Amino acid sequence: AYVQVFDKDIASYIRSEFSALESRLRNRETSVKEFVRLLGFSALYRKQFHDRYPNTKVVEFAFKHFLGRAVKNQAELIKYHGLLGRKGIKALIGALV
Amino acid sequence: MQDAITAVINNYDVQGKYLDGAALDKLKAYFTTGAVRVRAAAVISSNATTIIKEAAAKALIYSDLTRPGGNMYTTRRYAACIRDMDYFLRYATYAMLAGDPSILDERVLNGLKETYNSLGVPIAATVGGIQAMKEVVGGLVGPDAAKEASIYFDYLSSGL
Amino acid sequence: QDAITAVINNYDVQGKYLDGAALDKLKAYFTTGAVRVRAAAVISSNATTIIKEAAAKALIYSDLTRPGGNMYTTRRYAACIRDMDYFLRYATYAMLAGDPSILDERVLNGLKETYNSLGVPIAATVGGIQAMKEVVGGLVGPDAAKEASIYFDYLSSGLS
Amino acid sequence: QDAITAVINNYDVQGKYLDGAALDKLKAYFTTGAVRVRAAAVISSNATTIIKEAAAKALIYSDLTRPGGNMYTTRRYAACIRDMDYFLRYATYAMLAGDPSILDERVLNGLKETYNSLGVPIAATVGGIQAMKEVVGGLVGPDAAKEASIYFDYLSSGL
Amino acid sequence: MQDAITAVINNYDVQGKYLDGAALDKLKAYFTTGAVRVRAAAVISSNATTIIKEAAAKALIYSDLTRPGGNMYTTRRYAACIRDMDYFLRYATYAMLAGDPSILDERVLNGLKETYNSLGVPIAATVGGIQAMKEVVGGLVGPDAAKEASIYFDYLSSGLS
Amino acid sequence: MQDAITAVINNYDVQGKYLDGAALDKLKAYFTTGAVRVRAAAVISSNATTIIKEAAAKALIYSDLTRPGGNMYTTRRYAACIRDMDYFLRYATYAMLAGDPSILDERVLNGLKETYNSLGVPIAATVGGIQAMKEVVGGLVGPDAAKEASIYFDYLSSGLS
Amino acid sequence: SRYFKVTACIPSLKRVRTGRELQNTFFTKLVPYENWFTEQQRIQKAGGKVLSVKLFTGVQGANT
Amino acid sequence: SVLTKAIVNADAEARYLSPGELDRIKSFVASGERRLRIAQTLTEARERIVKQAGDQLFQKRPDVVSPGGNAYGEKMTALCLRDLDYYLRLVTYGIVAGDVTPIEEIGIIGVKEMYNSLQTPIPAVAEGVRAMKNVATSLLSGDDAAEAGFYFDYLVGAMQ
Amino acid sequence: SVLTKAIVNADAEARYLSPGELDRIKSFVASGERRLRIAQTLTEARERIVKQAGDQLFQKRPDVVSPGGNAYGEKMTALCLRDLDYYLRLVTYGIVAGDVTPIEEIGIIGVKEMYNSLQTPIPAVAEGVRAMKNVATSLLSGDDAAEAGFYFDYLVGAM
Amino acid sequence: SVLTKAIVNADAEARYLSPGELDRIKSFVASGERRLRIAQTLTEARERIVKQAGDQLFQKRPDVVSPGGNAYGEKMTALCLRDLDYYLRLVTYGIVAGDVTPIEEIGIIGVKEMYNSLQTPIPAVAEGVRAMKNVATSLLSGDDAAEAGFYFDYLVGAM
Amino acid sequence: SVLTKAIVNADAEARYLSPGELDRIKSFVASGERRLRIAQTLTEARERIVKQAGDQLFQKRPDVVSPGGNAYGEKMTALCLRDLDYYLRLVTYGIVAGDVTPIEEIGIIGVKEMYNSLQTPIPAVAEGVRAMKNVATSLLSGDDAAEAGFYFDYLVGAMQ
Ligand SMILES: *[C@H](C)[C@H]1/C(=C/c2[nH]c(/C=C3N=C(/C=C4\NC(=O)C(CC)=C4C)C(C)=C\3CCC(=O)O)c(CCC(=O)O)c2C)NC(=O)[C@@H]1C
Ligand SMILES: *[C@H](C)[C@H]1/C(=C/c2[nH]c(/C=C3N=C(/C=C4\NC(=O)C(CC)=C4C)C(C)=C\3CCC(=O)O)c(CCC(=O)O)c2C)NC(=O)[C@@H]1C
Ligand SMILES: *[C@H](C)[C@H]1/C(=C/c2[nH]c(/C=C3N=C(/C=C4\NC(=O)C(CC)=C4C)C(C)=C\3CCC(=O)O)c(CCC(=O)O)c2C)NC(=O)[C@@H]1C
Ligand SMILES: *[C@H](C)[C@H]1/C(=C/c2[nH]c(/C=C3N=C(/C=C4\NC(=O)C(CC)=C4C)C(C)=C\3CCC(=O)O)c(CCC(=O)O)c2C)NC(=O)[C@@H]1C
Ligand SMILES: *[C@H](C)[C@H]1/C(=C/c2[nH]c(/C=C3N=C(/C=C4\NC(=O)C(CC)=C4C)C(C)=C\3CCC(=O)O)c(CCC(=O)O)c2C)NC(=O)[C@@H]1C
Ligand SMILES: *[C@H](C)[C@H]1/C(=C/c2[nH]c(/C=C3N=C(/C=C4\NC(=O)C(CC)=C4C)C(C)=C\3CCC(=O)O)c(CCC(=O)O)c2C)NC(=O)[C@@H]1C
Ligand SMILES: *[C@H](C)[C@H]1/C(=C/c2[nH]c(/C=C3N=C(/C=C4\NC(=O)C(CC)=C4C)C(C)=C\3CCC(=O)O)c(CCC(=O)O)c2C)NC(=O)[C@@H]1C
Ligand SMILES: *[C@H](C)[C@H]1/C(=C/c2[nH]c(/C=C3N=C(/C=C4\NC(=O)C(CC)=C4C)C(C)=C\3CCC(=O)O)c(CCC(=O)O)c2C)NC(=O)[C@@H]1C
Ligand SMILES: *[C@H](C)[C@H]1/C(=C/c2[nH]c(/C=C3N=C(/C=C4\NC(=O)C(CC)=C4C)C(C)=C\3CCC(=O)O)c(CCC(=O)O)c2C)NC(=O)[C@@H]1C
Ligand SMILES: *[C@H](C)[C@H]1/C(=C/c2[nH]c(/C=C3N=C(/C=C4\NC(=O)C(CC)=C4C)C(C)=C\3CCC(=O)O)c(CCC(=O)O)c2C)NC(=O)[C@@H]1C
Repeated sequence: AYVQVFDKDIASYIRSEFSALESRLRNRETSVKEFVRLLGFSALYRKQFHDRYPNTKVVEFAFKHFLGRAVKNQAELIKYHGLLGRKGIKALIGALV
Repeated sequence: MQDAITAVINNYDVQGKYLDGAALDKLKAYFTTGAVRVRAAAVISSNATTIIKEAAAKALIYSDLTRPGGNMYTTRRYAACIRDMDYFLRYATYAMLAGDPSILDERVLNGLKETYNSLGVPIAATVGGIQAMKEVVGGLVGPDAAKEASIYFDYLSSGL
Repeated sequence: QDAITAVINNYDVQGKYLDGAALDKLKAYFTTGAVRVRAAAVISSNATTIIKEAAAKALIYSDLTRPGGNMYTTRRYAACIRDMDYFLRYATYAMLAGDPSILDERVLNGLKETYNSLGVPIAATVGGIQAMKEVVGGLVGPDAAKEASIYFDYLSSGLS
Repeated sequence: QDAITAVINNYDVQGKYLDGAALDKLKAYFTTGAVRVRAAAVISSNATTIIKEAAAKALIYSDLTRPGGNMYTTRRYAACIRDMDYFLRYATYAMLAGDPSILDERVLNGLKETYNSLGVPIAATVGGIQAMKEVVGGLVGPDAAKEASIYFDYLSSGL
Repeated sequence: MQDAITAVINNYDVQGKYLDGAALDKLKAYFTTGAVRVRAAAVISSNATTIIKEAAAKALIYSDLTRPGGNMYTTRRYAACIRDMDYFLRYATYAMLAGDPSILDERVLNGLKETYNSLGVPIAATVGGIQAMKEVVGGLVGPDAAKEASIYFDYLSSGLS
Repeated sequence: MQDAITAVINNYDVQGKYLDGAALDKLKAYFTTGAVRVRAAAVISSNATTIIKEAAAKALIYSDLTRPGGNMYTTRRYAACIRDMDYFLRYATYAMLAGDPSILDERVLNGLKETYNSLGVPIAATVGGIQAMKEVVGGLVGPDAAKEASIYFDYLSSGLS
Repeated sequence: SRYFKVTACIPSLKRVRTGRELQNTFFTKLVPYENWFTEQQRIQKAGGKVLSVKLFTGVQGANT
Repeated sequence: SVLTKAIVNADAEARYLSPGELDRIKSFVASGERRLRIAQTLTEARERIVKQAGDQLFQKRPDVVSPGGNAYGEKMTALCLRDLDYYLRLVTYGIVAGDVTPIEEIGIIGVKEMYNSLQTPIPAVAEGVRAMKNVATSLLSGDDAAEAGFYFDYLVGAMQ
Repeated sequence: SVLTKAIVNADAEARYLSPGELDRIKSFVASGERRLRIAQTLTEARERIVKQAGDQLFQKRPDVVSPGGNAYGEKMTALCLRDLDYYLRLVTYGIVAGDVTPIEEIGIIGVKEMYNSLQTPIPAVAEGVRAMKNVATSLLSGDDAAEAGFYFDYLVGAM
Repeated sequence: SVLTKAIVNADAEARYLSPGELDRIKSFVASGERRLRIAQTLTEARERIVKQAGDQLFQKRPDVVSPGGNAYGEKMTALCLRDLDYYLRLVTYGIVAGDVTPIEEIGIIGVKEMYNSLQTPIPAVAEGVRAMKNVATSLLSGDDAAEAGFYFDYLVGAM
Repeated sequence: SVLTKAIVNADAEARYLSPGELDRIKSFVASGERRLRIAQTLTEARERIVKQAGDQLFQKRPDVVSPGGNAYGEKMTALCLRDLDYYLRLVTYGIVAGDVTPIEEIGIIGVKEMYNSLQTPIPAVAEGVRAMKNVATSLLSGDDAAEAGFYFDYLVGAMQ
């Protein structure tokens, strides 16, 4: 999961920022989907994708990380890029999942 | 979560009442305590690792728990227990700044008893550890801060 | 699912081939169909107003909207009108389908439990649904109204 | 887990170093091991047939398969035979391991609750497991059968 | 990726040829080397942290790089550089077990030059570090293993160059 | 190209406005700076060869670049690099006289990055060389002139990077 | 922030699965309040039935 | 049925039914009466269709009703005919629904797996369905036959 | 409140409060006493602020209090004034909290949806809040007014 | 810096800066001049602070400067002092910024990994920073010291 | 043990055990008796191995047994030796299991965290394990030593 959501390189640096999240998963009180949501709603995600990229490139990365694909068509680019404006990154991530 | 200031606001909002002097006095009380709390929080953050170490030494280690067949036996279990200790400390610090116990309920306290019972973690020993942390914290923070710090530690203990 | 499919499913569990009696029920549905389509279009066009009128009849100018009421605060108000919209949309779907099942699968499932945890008042919600029914009845006209009413009543009974 | 690990774990909770008595239990397992491997190979090769025979004994020609029955419709029929395969594969794993724990960890845990929500009949499923056991017993041969039977019975008791 | 066994198979498959004695000989060669490689891999895994430490000491640290204005200055950059070193080591170990350089090309070598150029990481220094790791690794693995280990390290170095 | 005087004129021309006092003051500001700039330019022209030599000594030479396998290795490459350095110096001098950065954009800056990437010339090293030239130039020109000279050198550096 | 604890069962109607997939069929999960609405709908659309909903964290009818 | 499909698309979009979607529903309800007649015809002729198709299948495939073959023996032959009857019932359900979905859920999902456990040959089953189609086509009028053919073809495609 | 916001950010990061965050808390506690007085002033003048703002709004927008307009009629005009009163109460809460979060939960989320169902024009509501700000500013001292202005501006921005 | 942090939070929310956020910015700009002086003081006393702290650290931890220990030897001792100097420079940067972010990027991310490769003990490094704090506090005025303390504490917490 | 490993791989693939996998299990069960003897040897020599290794470690690291150091004092020195004994017991368990998994669960997961709370230096612990390996190797026959070495090396790698 760390490698999917962050990239490989950033995932290496992770020591235990998410240790509390891991425990809830280990406990089987959260699902894997929920765990992926919360990795997305994280300062680390935001710092590594959102903050140094224009909003279009942000939608790319989100598609890559949460669905494994690029953006299929201009209508899809509109819908998601739209929602990223006028709401958080936390909204985008939440919509995909 | 909720804090002291927001708690007052919310009580007034359900009544629909504008803020009144009595309410203001409660807010004013918090504001005086605030400066002390900030100092205490900084102390705790800096000494957090040691606080946990000392508390473990007081209760957890050199005990049946650490000995084979004990709950905290094996490295994995030992590490888990000290991780939990850290959680309690961090949340108590948050609560102390906030001036409200609610955050403890919302994050730490909810479902913990049930989790521990399924795991077979001993609640009384955990409570003992929390009380030990409180004592260590009390020293570092100093007396005025200690009273404030103690209530949140006691709240955690009672919940568990 | 649908009236047509409901008949089919009942026969399938029996293992019976479709029979004239079954066919007659299907035939009955086919005649009603045209009326239903007209009603659905009316409801879709007037949906915003229907909700407005129903809210005016029951929800607003009430304790609920007043401070300390369930629908007090913008967030809660918005939630309640969103729920009203869903009831209307699903009832329209049910009317076209000729079957109450979709209401059970979509609206009715998990609603009661959600509402109880939230502390949303069921009777008030039911009141709102009944109000929508009355408004809808007018717009759709009498023949359509009878058909529309049953689905609204079904929703109300489920919530209660 | 496994017989070998079970012995180890029992010693670890005691904190005791491995002793001859412990070693003897491990030795006992090692002798049984060769038989178990042969049994497992037999089961794997005949798995499809085992399921077929067991189904014939209990599941098919029954109300379940008839319309209105749980195993009616192709989808449900396929699900039931998939479940049967699971039980067989896990029992084979358990037999090699010499420990019932794997059954508890994977198969047995949450199955009752799942079945109740689904409306699958537990008693019929248990019947199917027992049928598989009987078929398996024949193929594996007597010495292997005793070992095989305990795991099948364990599954049945859990369900 | 591919390994030596699969590489032979794939070459034959494109030809459509059944496996022949010459092909068999290559496979046989691999099988003898295999046992040595497994031992070498275990050695490297256990001593990985030290290998990196020693190599850094030989080339990277006590240098302009670590000094302010150098590429490896700041904790974040220092940590990145040692992470990259670990990657090279892990992949070389994979390649050594496999007996094929292809994995290095598919994962490590592809796009590395471009990444480094954008980052402004100095390639020659990185190559120096890889060579240093090779020397340390050579000692630990022992001579027979060292020859095998060296080729993969050299392959990485040549790619980056 | 454009200069300061023409830049003011052009801004007014698009507006269609006759020249106004505010505009005149900007022009007046340039005229005072002008005399200093002319002196600086003459200094740079006379010392150009040395400036390049010193800057190369500071950054380019005695380095991996000059060593075999480096970009500036071989006489041909070495000569190319010093030719590029001369270009930057000449254009910066032109810009300083003009009082406008535009000429740098029109001649030097446009397409340089792409050219360098195809060539494999290292941009950061080139930038380093430009910065070195700036420092040498600053000394020769003297402080008042140096501030003016520095901005154009920095402009080149920013463009390349 | 309010959290919802939800237990829901979803049947695999489209295809029989060789993998055990016990977790997918029957799941208890913690949902953020905002997410739950959408999640509830998605379970309904799948044809899964939500047996139980509870508010794990927060207070019902709290203005803040 | 078609109506269910339309509703489902709307629900996914969370929107009221589009006019175009509504029009398709209208067309379907008009078509339904014709569809019912086609289904009725096949139901009446069901017994003969199965019998004729069975004979054709057995002629086409002597092997299935041979000592080696699955179909061989009275019990087995009955089961083979029962299967043919099941598929015919499903086809009738499909015609009234106007969609293959009813057919698909009951008969086409996991069919391969079920028959493989039984060891029944899938191609022979397909031939039987083809045979049934030919018999059914003869009794039906040409336009009716074309409609029925589509559903029959789907079954044959599914069991391949 | 300021403190709630800081804690929440820390919890997300799973870290103790940063020095910078702590400093902001310190500043807030010092400011609080002044803030309380500002809030008290507005509460006392509440009745007049609402009345004056209402009149200004109706002058600015004749349409709202016209037969077509939503505000028209005694019942409706009262409701419009009640809304203005609500927003003022929220602003006072905000000043003491030092953050818009308390304001935001009660008043700014779903506001668009609520008013659209009512059919009340959102821009007119914003004008009313602007009007209230001007009245409030006059009674407040300049520095106090600036603090109050921020909260008023937020409301106007939100709608 | 404070301002960077505020902007970043706003951009994530895709909103203009909140009044509360704006207020914090205002407070920071007022504080800045005082902050600059505090930083200047520490810079001037830097050489002595490092020297005194080093001595204290070595007294507190004899082991680090012992043949086994990492710090032992002139070269190594110099490097240990250089590290202390680095951390002091970072703290000064932090005070002017009003936030730990500048400190954090240069010094606190990957610090564990770097020191683990070096084999330097992290707790000893923390003690050195604590020692530096005490020296720095003495030279600073009480209020100034408190501000400086927060940044020093952060560093100690980070390692 | 090994067999668990094989089963786990099969379960992931959702397949019955491969013949090759089965063969490896057969080889392991044959090897086990030899492995038991190797383990027995180390158990008998355990007391001396620990003692010798301890002395070597203390010579290698004077600091650990120094007033600053964690090991310093009789109580602490005993605990350090107890830890060495624990690791030796784990190694014996590993040899009989044929896998590091038993070792890993009890000793290598969370080890870093546990020692960091204790403040014990991890590298020194590793040296102690290395020391134990050397002593153990001498008592063991060469082939036996190689087998034992692998487990010892793993521990050293883990604590690193
Ligand atoms: C230490 C004082 C005692 C102790 C602790 C211990 N805890 C676990 C396991 C868990 N503890 C929690 C608790 C939390 N998870 C969270 O997210 C939070 C809030 C921030 C808390 C407090 C949970 C959920 C688990 C399960 C998974 C996990 O590893 O966290 C164990 C492990 C028990 C086991 O059988 O594995 C232990 C040992 N037990 C003691 O011995 C002390 C008395
Ligand atoms: C005045 C500036 C504008 C105006 C106001 C207006 N409001 C209503 C009706 C309602 N307004 C509210 C508002 C709130 N309820 C809340 O909980 C909050 C958050 C604290 C607010 C602000 C509500 C709930 C209602 C519904 C009625 C009720 O309260 O029971 C009306 C009447 C419209 C109607 O048909 O009811 C009016 C006129 N109208 C304008 O055009 C002015 C610009
Ligand atoms: C309005 C007539 C009454 C009312 C409604 C009300 N509901 C909520 C919150 C929720 N209501 C639902 C319900 C549904 N979710 C679904 O998926 C469906 C089927 C389409 C329904 C009907 C849910 C899940 C929520 C929680 C989150 C959300 O917004 O969806 C509230 C808010 C309560 C709170 O404490 O936040 C309210 C007010 N309550 C009334 O006052 C009316 C009588
Ligand atoms: C002193 C408190 C403790 C100590 C220090 C120590 N450090 C080194 C070597 C290095 N330290 C660094 C650290 C940094 N580089 C940076 O960019 C930053 C952030 C600005 C830091 C903190 C580096 C890179 C090195 C490597 C050498 C180099 O700079 O090139 C040593 C030497 C040991 C070694 O193996 O090199 C020492 C002793 N260690 C202690 O024991 C003291 C308690
Ligand atoms: C170390 C010898 C040199 C060094 C390294 C260094 N690397 C980075 C940053 C990155 N390095 C990589 C490389 C890889 N990612 C991969 O997937 C692979 C193949 C498996 C490699 C080799 C990547 C992609 C990054 C960028 C993202 C990240 O940091 O994780 C840095 C940081 C540079 C920066 O500007 O941030 C450094 C310092 N530094 C030297 O100078 C040494 C010579
Ligand atoms: C010796 C006969 C004369 C002499 C030599 C001299 N050379 C340098 C410095 C350099 N000379 C070179 C030459 C080459 N680099 C290449 O790529 C090639 C072809 C392969 C050649 C021939 C270079 C690049 C340098 C620069 C040094 C560097 O590597 O950075 C010096 C030193 C002067 C200085 O300031 O560097 C000297 C003395 N000097 C004489 O007068 C002799 C007649
Ligand atoms: C010196 C600081 C660096 C360096 C330079 C270098 N450049 C080349 C080759 C070319 N340089 C240019 C550049 C320009 N032409 C222009 O029009 C402008 C804008 C005014 C510039 C700056 C061109 C076009 C060439 C190619 C044709 C030519 O040589 O005339 C080389 C040679 C590359 C090769 O592989 O042959 C070099 C070495 N390289 C360094 O090492 C320094 C960082
Ligand atoms: C067959 C002997 C009886 C039967 C079986 C039956 N099962 C299902 C559906 C499911 N069964 C399971 C069970 C498991 N999943 C696992 O991971 C394991 C352990 C490895 C087991 C045993 C599950 C989860 C399902 C859900 C569907 C899925 O594909 O996962 C059905 C279908 C019922 C339905 O309507 O969905 C059936 C019929 N029932 C009988 O009648 C036989 C007696
Ligand atoms: C006839 C074309 C071929 C044939 C048929 C055959 N079938 C069986 C046994 C069964 N067939 C079914 C099929 C279904 N059950 C369902 O619920 C559905 C979907 C509606 C179907 C299609 C089943 C489940 C059985 C089991 C018995 C039962 O259901 O009671 C046999 C007997 C073989 C056996 O071992 O039972 C036979 C012969 N065989 C051929 O070769 C013909 C080509
Ligand atoms: C000796 C090589 C080094 C050393 C040892 C040391 N250990 C402790 C304290 C403890 N050690 C453990 C470890 C374990 N618990 C387990 O379950 C396992 C795996 C089976 C191990 C290895 C524990 C639990 C403790 C806590 C105390 C207790 O016994 O309950 C100390 C004492 C320090 C303290 O603060 O307690 C020491 C000194 N330290 C060194 O310096 C040597 C290099």
